[PDB]
Amino acid sequence: MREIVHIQGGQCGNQIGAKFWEVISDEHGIDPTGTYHGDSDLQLERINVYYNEATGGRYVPRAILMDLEPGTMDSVRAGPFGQLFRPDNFVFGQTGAGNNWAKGHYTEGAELIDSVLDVVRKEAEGCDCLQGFQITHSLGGGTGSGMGTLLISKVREEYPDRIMETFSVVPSPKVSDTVVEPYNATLSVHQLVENADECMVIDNEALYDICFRTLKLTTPTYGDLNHLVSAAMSGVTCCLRFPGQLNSDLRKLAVNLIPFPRLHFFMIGFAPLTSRGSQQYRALTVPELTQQMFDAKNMMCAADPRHGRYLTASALFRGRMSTKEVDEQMLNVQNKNSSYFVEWIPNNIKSSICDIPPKGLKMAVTFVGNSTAIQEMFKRVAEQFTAMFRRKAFLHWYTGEGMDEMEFTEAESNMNDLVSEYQQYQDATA
Amino acid sequence: MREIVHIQGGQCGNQIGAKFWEVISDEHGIDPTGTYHGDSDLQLERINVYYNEATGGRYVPRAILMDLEPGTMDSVRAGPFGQLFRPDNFVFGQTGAGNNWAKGHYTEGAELIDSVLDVVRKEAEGCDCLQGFQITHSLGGGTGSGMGTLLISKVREEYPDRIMETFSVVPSPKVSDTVVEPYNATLSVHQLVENADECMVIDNEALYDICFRTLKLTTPTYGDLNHLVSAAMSGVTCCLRFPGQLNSDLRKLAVNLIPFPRLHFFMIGFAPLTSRGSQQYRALTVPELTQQMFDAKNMMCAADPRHGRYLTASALFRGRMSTKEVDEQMLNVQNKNSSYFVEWIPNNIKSSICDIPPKGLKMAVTFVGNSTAIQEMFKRVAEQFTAMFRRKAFLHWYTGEGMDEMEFTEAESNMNDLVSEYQQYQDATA
Amino acid sequence: MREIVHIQGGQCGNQIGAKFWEVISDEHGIDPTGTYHGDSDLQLERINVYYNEATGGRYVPRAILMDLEPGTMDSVRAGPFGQLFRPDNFVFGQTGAGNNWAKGHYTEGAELIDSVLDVVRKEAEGCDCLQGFQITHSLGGGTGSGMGTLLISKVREEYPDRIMETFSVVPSPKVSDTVVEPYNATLSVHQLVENADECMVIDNEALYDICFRTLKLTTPTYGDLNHLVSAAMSGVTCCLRFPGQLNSDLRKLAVNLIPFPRLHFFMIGFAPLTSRGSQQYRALTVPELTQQMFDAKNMMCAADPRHGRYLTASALFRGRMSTKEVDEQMLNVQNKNSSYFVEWIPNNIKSSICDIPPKGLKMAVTFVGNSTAIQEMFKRVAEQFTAMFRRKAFLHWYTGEGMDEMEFTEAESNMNDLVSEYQQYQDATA
Amino acid sequence: AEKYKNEQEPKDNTSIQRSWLPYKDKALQVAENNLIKNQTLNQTKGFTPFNPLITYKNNMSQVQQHDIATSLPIGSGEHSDQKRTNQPGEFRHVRTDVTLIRNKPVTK
Amino acid sequence: MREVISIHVGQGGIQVGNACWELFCLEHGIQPDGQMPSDKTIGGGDDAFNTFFSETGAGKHVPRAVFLDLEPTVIDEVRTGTYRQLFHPEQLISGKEDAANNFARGHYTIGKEIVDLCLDRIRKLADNCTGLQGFLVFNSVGGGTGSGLGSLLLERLSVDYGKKSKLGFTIYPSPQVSTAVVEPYNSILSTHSLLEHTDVAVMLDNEAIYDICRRNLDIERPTYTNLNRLIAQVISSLTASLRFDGALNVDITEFQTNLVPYPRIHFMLSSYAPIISAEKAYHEQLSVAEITNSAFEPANMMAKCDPRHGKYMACSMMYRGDVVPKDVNASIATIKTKRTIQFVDWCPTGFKVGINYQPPTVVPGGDLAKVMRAVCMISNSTAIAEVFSRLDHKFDLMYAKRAFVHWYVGEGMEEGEFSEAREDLAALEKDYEEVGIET
Amino acid sequence: IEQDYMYRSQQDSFKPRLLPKGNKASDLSYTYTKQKLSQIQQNNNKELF
Ligand SMILES: Nc1nc2c(ncn2[C@@H]2O[C@H](COP(=O)(O)OP(=O)(O)OP(=O)(O)O)[C@@H](O)[C@H]2O)c(=O)[nH]1
Ligand SMILES: Nc1nc2c(ncn2[C@@H]2O[C@H](COP(=O)(O)OP(=O)(O)O)[C@@H](O)[C@H]2O)c(=O)[nH]1
Ligand SMILES: Nc1nc2c(ncn2[C@@H]2O[C@H](COP(=O)(O)OP(=O)(O)O)[C@@H](O)[C@H]2O)c(=O)[nH]1
Ligand SMILES: Nc1nc2c(ncn2[C@@H]2O[C@H](COP(=O)(O)OP(=O)(O)O)[C@@H](O)[C@H]2O)c(=O)[nH]1
Ligand SMILES: [Mg+2]
Repeated sequence: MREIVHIQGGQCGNQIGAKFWEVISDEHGIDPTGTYHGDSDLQLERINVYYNEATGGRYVPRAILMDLEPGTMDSVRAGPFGQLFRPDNFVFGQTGAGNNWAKGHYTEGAELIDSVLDVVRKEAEGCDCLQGFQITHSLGGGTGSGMGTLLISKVREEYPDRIMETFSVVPSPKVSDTVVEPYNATLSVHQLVENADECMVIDNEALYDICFRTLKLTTPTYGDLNHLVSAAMSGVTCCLRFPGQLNSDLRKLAVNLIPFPRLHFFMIGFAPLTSRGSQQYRALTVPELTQQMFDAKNMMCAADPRHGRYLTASALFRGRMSTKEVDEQMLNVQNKNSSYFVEWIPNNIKSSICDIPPKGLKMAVTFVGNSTAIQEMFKRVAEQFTAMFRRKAFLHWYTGEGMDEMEFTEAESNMNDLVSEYQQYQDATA
Repeated sequence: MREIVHIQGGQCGNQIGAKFWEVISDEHGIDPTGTYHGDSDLQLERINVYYNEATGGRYVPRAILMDLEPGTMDSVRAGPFGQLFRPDNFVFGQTGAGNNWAKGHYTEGAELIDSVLDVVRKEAEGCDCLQGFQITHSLGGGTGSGMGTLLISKVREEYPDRIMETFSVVPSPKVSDTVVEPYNATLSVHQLVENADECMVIDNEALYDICFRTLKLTTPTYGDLNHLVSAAMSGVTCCLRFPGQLNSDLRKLAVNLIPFPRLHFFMIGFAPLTSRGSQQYRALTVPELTQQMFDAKNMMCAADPRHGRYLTASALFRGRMSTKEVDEQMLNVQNKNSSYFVEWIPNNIKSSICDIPPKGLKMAVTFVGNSTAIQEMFKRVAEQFTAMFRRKAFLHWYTGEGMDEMEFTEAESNMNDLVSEYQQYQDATA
Repeated sequence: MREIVHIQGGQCGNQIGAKFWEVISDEHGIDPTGTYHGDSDLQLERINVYYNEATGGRYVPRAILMDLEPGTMDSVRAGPFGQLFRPDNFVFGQTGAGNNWAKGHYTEGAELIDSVLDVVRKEAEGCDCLQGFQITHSLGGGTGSGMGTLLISKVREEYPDRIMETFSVVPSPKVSDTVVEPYNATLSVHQLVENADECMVIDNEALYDICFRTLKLTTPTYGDLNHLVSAAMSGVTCCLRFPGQLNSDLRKLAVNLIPFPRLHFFMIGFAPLTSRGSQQYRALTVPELTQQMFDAKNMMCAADPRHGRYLTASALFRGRMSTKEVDEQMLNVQNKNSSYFVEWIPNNIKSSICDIPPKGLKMAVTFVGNSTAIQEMFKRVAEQFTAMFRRKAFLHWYTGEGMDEMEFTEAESNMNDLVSEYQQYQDATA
Repeated sequence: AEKYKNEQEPKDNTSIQRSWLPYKDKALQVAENNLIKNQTLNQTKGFTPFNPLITYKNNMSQVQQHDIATSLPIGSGEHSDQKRTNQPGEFRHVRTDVTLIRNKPVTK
Repeated sequence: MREVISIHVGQGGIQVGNACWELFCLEHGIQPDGQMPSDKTIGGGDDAFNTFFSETGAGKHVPRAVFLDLEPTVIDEVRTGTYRQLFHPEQLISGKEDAANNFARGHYTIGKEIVDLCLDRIRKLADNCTGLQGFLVFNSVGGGTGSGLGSLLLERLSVDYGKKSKLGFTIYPSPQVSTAVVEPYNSILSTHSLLEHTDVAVMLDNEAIYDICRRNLDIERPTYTNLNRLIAQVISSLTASLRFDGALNVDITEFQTNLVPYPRIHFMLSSYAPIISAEKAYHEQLSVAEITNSAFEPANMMAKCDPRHGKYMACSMMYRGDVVPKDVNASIATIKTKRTIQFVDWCPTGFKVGINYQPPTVVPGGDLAKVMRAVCMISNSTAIAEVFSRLDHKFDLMYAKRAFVHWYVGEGMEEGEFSEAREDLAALEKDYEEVGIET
Repeated sequence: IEQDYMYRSQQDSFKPRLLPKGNKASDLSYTYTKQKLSQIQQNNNKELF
């Protein structure tokens, strides 16, 4: 029943998924061996959306694991909840991309993607009624940013009417660990805007800021960051899996969040977040949830939303509450900050309610916002890209695989056009 | 309902606030763990005035703690009842004020005030209906006298209609604890006179006199002074929290006590204060209470009320008595002390009654007075200021932080003008 | 219609004009070639005030460049916007003045001034209806300080009715580039006091303080200071060139700003001045604009305006707004700073408004205030002059070109008379 | 803001010197309870830290070990649950079955 | 299943190889004889040592490296030392006459009869491995046989294998501290050969390490053993990512793709931190901030060059231990704020950071202490042209009078080689000059 | 001057055309949907062999 399959590649994508399905299995009460041990029947009624059926009553992922080197899968296999994954779904190369977009999208990708395409086609035809695809990857790496986007293009050509989600984590200029990231980042975003239906941008610097400021815990790791991202992911698809007052699917989100087909980049946030030394001192109420919703620092993106104007915003509430307080809070926040909302789209806020809170919580909030403040991140990335490109630095690697500067120029031109079209729709009045 | 928030900065303000919060938690029946262990239902009817409610039913005060060195607040969390305060309500610097008004009011004070302004705005908007603000601090110190008054200016800029109580522990020359006291004291009283709706002055020497004379205890210490100040400050707002016959709020006190906008400096007194020897040997009657209340030596100010004429007075009786005897005692004290009351206004003393006495006592009286005897503190502070400033001693520390001596000139002129316009009513006749 | 002709001399005036014409051409949409490229029709109806028509449609400034060193001329011609000037307007000597006021006012200035007189009469006859003359110069130089003042004297002789204004960059002692500054400054101010209808003084010390404090830019330059002065000097003639609620030309300002004929020296300021890294937030509403106006440390002069009492003030607002907030705020400033305003001239503020804001601003203002504060600068200049003159140091060159101590003694006597008569109005009471 | 000094002589026992109030000051006996409870709690673990004052700093915190359902159960930190030995060869790869292939199939 | 091949040519090359293989033998717990001593070792997927060793079908393990030298003394010393049972007997190729510090001897006359056997050994060892990552070569430039055999083998491999990655940890002569008197000549010749045949070249000057050892370890008389041990530590820190799991791992192909902007420029210099004695290890803090600040100090350069005279273009830093990415990022931000170190305009980001969990191991009887946090740094900077300029000065001063050139013309190579190599070096200095210019 | 002004004026007289039809997946899916909806009937018309 309108199920969705999972695709992921690259080291970052694999790390994200390894904990994201841990979160999902915890929510649905599935043990690491794949046997149901839940408490309520609702945790089992809609199990088919994520988990298939196997002999003995156990459940197996409809997830696909891809990469050019075996280290990441070797690591993910031995981790907790690693026994769920079917060994067939693993597809791995013996060479590695080496942080090279050209290698990951032209040379090794062309012959390796056939097997993963066959696997995903079989998985898609297996389900009775496919709903859409979700991709989770990083655009600073080589293997992800190349083969994942080539697969996105192929799947777009094969399945036109379906919806695609892209949890894109993009390197930021502050916490930078690779030198050739601007090139493959620009190439990936140019190829990605052409096919992706929805994009959610995630910044590691923003996540570090969240952990340092809100959680106030001294020494987090990549695990905690992956946990935050996984909670954000599980939030958006909750209403599809559990009953609620107002039903909402990803197609409804796209319709209410896409004013124009070229404007499909969002910034996401989660509430509530609080340190362990301050948990006893906070009362969970709709006012607190909605004020932490719209706080600028809480966002998972480097873009400051108060530098621009929101085009659309969406909210998914989890838990039991009445519609009145949610509606009046939305009205209140739209009234008090009219300057931060565009004027020719009245009532630019969408709400949904699901009555099943996350395990160990009573109320929760997921926010997805489409605003014009995202353009600054693209502006900085393009600045770095052109600064490196005027001197033709590190270009011989990319030219060594049939690539030339034609696609460089057209990609940067398309990206500048995208920035200009965000600026235009922000600076326009009736 | 019609609740008030609390703010304290500086070491003295922090200690006074801590003791006041212990006293209020005692009166309303809250344990150090924040869980209600009260007896009568009256302790919960108006609990929301001073406390918010959180998960688990625990109540937290709506207080803000501010300072420039974490030592005092690190001690206050360690002390008893230090767990009540929410950790987010603590804001601290890292350098300290160094008894320098310039540091605390211009460079680093303005650098740090943004976060505390954010927190106080959040808390003020969270509650249903504000009734006013109450500040407790010192003028002889650096961080209090600077950053507190800067915050006063900022918050008055944003909430013009709300009432503002200030509990200022002004300096006295007999009990000297710093050499640069007159400078920052004059600056802060300058910046405070135009913004504070009511100032109430408290003298450490006066409290020492109270303890040595009336209480007759051998070795008193700042805990006792803090606790007396807390008792008076709690008695100020008894009627707003408990039922009575004639309820009187802060605005009622202001209207009854303020004939002119610039005449808002008050002196306070608390009764009954009994020594260790006669707690069982003195009757509790309205005549005895009023006789101890009107005693000049019982005041919390070094100034002698016997050297001036009261403009207005107000008393807040607690417990059960007869309004007619309250009125008769007031009328007798007015007739037999007619020389001490300004003639051109009739019946310049107000009485209010609340039905709940302080915990562990039968009847109590809180007295607030606006008289002309307050001029002595300003006179002595000003003469010290001029005698120290004509030589420009200790001036370079101030002037080396973007600060100029001309504002000192204006402060001295304004204090002379305030003294003159406050004393001309002493001799003014109808 | 009612145009004003620009005449600049000396290096200071040349650099001032180099940026004035830049700012004016930018405001009116004129390229370096005198080619119009504006968008609105409102940029051209009053373009004849500063420009003359040439064949082919080009607009050229009515500016006269005069100097003694050709170096300034061929430096300013080679720069941008230098082709606007007609070469026939360039007049320069070949021997220089050597910062010798006597040599520039008696020996070479009289010999050379004939040609510039011819050209200025040609321009004055060419203009349809002359409104006045405006001059820019400095008293810290020799050639300017002499030939300017002589030119003002003579042109006032020929045109005793037409108004005229001059801007003077007066020398400061803390940062002083000449030991001859007292001598030529005193001589030139003596010449100017009886001739200039309006004089407006500028202090490079105050400019440095402003660019260090409110701009927070680490490295200022003479170009930056010239830009600031050009912005202020463009603001004054706003409503003369553009419509508004209350147009107020130079004659209106002269009528409303000078109480007595000998008191025509002005200190000015501009607002708002935001930092270079200004975050995008809010807007410059009337309250903060008028507060930044009357910040005495915003003034472009080293004189402390609170040292004395304002004789009168004037405000030119630029942008679209109502006059209710205007006049209520001006009265609020009056009432709050009644000590700084002399009582026998109540309601002593000019309010004027123009509808077209400066480029890149929504709201702006220029302030021009006549206050009793300038007497200190005259006092210190006179003290330095008499200290240097008592032993007749550097006097022998000034005596070697035709004049003697009589001119110096009469100049200093006139200066002392000016200061004294300027001060009696300070302590005069109603 | 004080010494809590309790001793038989009254001039320096505080609780004897704070008794002039109309009521019992909840503070003195609260500290008594904190001291006696801290002693018992230290008895459970075993610290004997040369004086009771050392562990009283952190025997009073009410922070629970786990979250109380007002924040994500991210725990106290993955790094907190880490233990480190430093023998050579402890962090070598394992090559699980999914990546454990031999035969390299000949045809497609 | 990933392996690298080690080449040790020259007397200094063999001495470096001895120490690095001692370290490798220790860190996997291999006994000097060659067999696993624990007896608790398991099979399955514990073959981490495959990157360096190979299972021998019966018991022991043989290293994947070859030793080449024309002078038999050092090879005989290895064959009679404590590691007799470790190496394959026909894996340490020995010549019969030394080159006697002449490049022509090892490049035109004698090396031709040894290069064939060396290539046969390389091929027969290579078909054994299946996941060849690349080749590491060690050679002292200022030696005849070293330079000649290195050049000849590099040319042969460049056409026999093609695109396989090559990293050369070369020992150039010091600007003032030197043993021979004719090393500028064969250094010129070796540089000419090496410029267009190696993918990465790493400076390993001697007096820099001498000064570092004197300053830090408080040793007044270090010998070549300390040098070789530090080199082994550097190599192990470089390679540990291929055989130890970590948060952010890197590969051999991950360095040239992020360190050389242009094919012509591939020379760079290294640093290692911290260098601390046992007694010193106590009274210090050893945090990531101070170790990463020490790594960029000019005195900590592995080569005698001052980066303050030039610009930076790329640098790769590998941390090993219990470091955290947030702390290394904060240190990077502090470095970027620091003004003494400046980067070229067209490289806004120039940091490639890797993190590994395995702390460094300590060799018993060594000098250096051990701490659980170490950093190894490989930077390419414009300032490296200083050493080439100095060596050019040395070459000119003696080529003006045609000294010693008869013992270069008498072995068949024409005198015209010197002019060609000089022109190539001049062009290289030119390129290193214009690469640093602002646009 | 005259010719430059002519060129500038004739170029400035041209600008107001936006007509937003960014079309990659929107138009690809539009073509797919219209093809399906149209060719279903043309499939249910064929004369059998
Ligand atoms: N850093 C370092 N350098 C060494 C070592 N051994 C030799 N060298 C260098 O090698 C140079 C001389 O060449 P050698 O290595 O001794 O001999 P070769 O390179 O094989 O050439 P031949 O002399 O013909 O045998 C000396 O100048 C040293 O700088 C060593 O153990 N460590
Ligand atoms: N938030 C987050 N970021 C990660 C994680 N793993 C890797 N990254 C980021 O991904 C970047 C490296 O990407 P890379 O592994 O080369 O991508 P790949 O080549 O496609 O595998 C680093 O800058 C990390 O910041 C993770 O688990 N969580
Ligand atoms: N009554 C009373 N006065 C206090 C207390 N603590 C400090 N003071 C007074 O405050 C003065 C010092 O002020 P200070 O703490 O330096 O001000 P700050 O620097 O702004 O915090 C001293 O003269 C004391 O008399 C207290 O607990 N009770
Ligand atoms: N604000 C400003 N001041 C200037 C400029 N040029 C010169 N000055 C000031 O003028 C003084 C010297 O004047 P001077 O050049 O001798 O005048 P001249 O003899 O008429 O050329 C110096 O103290 C400078 O501060 C300028 O472009 N802007
Ligand atoms: Mg040798």
